Amino acid sequence: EARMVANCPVLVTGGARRIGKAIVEDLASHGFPVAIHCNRSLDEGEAIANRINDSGGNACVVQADLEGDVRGLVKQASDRIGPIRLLVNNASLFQEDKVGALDMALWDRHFAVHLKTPVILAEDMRKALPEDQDGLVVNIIDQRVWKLNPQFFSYTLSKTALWNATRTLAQALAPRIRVNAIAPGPTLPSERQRPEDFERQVSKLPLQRAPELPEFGRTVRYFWENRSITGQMIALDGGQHLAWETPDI
Ligand SMILES: NC(=O)c1ccc[n+]([C@@H]2O[C@H](COP(=O)([O-])OP(=O)(O)OC[C@H]3O[C@@H](n4cnc5c(N)ncnc54)[C@H](OP(=O)(O)O)[C@@H]3O)[C@@H](O)[C@H]2O)c1
Repeated sequence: EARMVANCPVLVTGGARRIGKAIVEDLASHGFPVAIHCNRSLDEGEAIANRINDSGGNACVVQADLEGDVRGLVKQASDRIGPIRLLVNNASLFQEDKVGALDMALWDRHFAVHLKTPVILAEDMRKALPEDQDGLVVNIIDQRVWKLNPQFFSYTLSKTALWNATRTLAQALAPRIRVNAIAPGPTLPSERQRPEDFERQVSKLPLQRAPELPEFGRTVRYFWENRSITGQMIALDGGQHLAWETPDI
């Protein structure tokens, strides 16, 4: 076989900032060729790619709107670094809505970025990946799919759908492509979160600590390195999904 990292081109969606960037830089530093997909963060993406290449790694930037036609995205990437073998579906939209005031326009976007696009890209990767190569899809989801609540209604349904799809994609794409997932908990402040709000939330986690950014790339590599694993998720969440103390107790 030939599963050495130099022969495992990676596509990370929304890879130019924050968690996506941490994954990109971890994989690139371990010798994976990496395609950094981005949209609004082109400047950042190019900077990351330049640094990797100057350090002797292998990186490129691809640009696409994951709510438009994404049927060309895998090919943009493979044209640069070779057939995509490891797909990280990291890109996301995290907007609040609730029952009683649902806007089907925002609903549609959530399902576009978290469900439609990841499935389409997994489909496209499979079609283009040579038959003598095994592949891996890692979906970046959200710990809340393991502890359902009514907040962020359409967001939550779209992320939970991605977790459901992690199972059914794993079943559909086996044996050649494995599909696993990471469910982050509080990792970086969520735009609507001030630092104090983030720190307080973390202090309330069962483990009282946030996942460290290196854990994300380590987990992608863990899935890559242990070939008996498919259809499964690790919550890098400080135990958030196991929180249990509700007012009724
Ligand atoms: N941060 C946390 O603590 C946390 C907690 C739970 C779950 N998660 C999940 O972990 C993953 C990473 O978190 P994050 O906070 O780092 O994500 P993010 O910053 O909110 O966004 C990541 C990327 O998604 C891309 N994106 C969104 N819509 C796009 C579109 N139509 N077309 C192309 N790109 C689009 C963007 O790329 P461009 O910027 O280039 O446009 C954006 O940079 C996400 O899936 C998130 O849902 C994170």
